[PDB]
Amino acid sequence: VLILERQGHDKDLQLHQSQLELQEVRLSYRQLQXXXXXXXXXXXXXXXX
Amino acid sequence: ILERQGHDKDLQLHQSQLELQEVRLSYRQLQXXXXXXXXXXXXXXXXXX
Repeated sequence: VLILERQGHDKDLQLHQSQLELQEVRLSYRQLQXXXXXXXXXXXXXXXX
Repeated sequence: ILERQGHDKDLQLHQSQLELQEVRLSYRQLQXXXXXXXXXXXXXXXXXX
């Protein structure tokens, strides 16, 4: 169980790294969606024109 | 109880890995969509003109 607990803490570090990668990738896509929203604003202006 | 803690955290790890693969493929779709959005933004500026 000592070996299992040490592997469990290592896998908890894996949970930390995986959730950090997921949240950072989600923030990058939110910024890309913001860029897409800017593009949509441009498209809206184009539609008005 | 600690072995059950390790197993439940492993359950969270496998659920997160399934989400990593499926949502990663959708993220590659979003990458392509972001590229398309950038090109479409350029085309939207040209179309607004």
